[PDB]
Amino acid sequence: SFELLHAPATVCGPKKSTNLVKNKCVNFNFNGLTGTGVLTESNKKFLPFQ
Amino acid sequence: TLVKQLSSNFGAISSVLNDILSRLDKPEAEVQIDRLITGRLQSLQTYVTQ
Repeated sequence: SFELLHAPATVCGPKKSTNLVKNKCVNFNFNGLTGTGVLTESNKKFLPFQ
Repeated sequence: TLVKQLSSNFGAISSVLNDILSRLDKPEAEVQIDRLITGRLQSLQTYVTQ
């Protein structure tokens, strides 16, 4: 039984990570969160749990 | 309204096309995707008519 939640992954598949590119359009995957766009520093004050 | 409808999930397992495609195989995803296409097309037609 799996919980497909937005919460931090507790179980990950046997996958390898890459480095970040930034300031370029990229196809990204963050813990299963996927999409295409430009990654930049947000300078946003996220709470410690977000 | 037009934008919010994108997250409606019109009977599909998910409102996100990427999550359906990244989770189900072809013959299964096509069904879930078609549900979203019908709902989104109907939502867009409603917008244009108005």
